[PDB]
Amino acid sequence: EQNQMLNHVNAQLNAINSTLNIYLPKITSMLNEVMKQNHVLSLQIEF
Amino acid sequence: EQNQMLNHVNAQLNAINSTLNIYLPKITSMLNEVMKQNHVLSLQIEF
Repeated sequence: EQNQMLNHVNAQLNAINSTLNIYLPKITSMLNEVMKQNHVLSLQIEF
Repeated sequence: EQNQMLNHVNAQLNAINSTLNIYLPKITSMLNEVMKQNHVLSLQIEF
C-alpha cells in the first residue's frame, strides 16, 4: 500500500508542478507586454 | 526502490517549488509597477 500511494503522490505532484512551470513564464511575458503597451499609451498621450 | 523514488520526489518537488518562489515576487512587483503606470496615465489624462 505505502509504495503505490507514494507513486500516486509522485505522479500527481510532478504533473501539476510541470503544469505550473508551463504557466508561469506565460504570466511573466504577458506582464512585460502589458507594461510595454502602457509605455506606448504614454507616448501617444505625449503626442 | 521506495527510498530512491522518494528522494526523486524530494529533489523534483523542491527544485520546482524553489523555481515558483523565484517567479511569484516578480509577478507581484510587475503588477505594482503596472498599477503605478496606470496612475501616471490618469495624471497625464487629467493634464
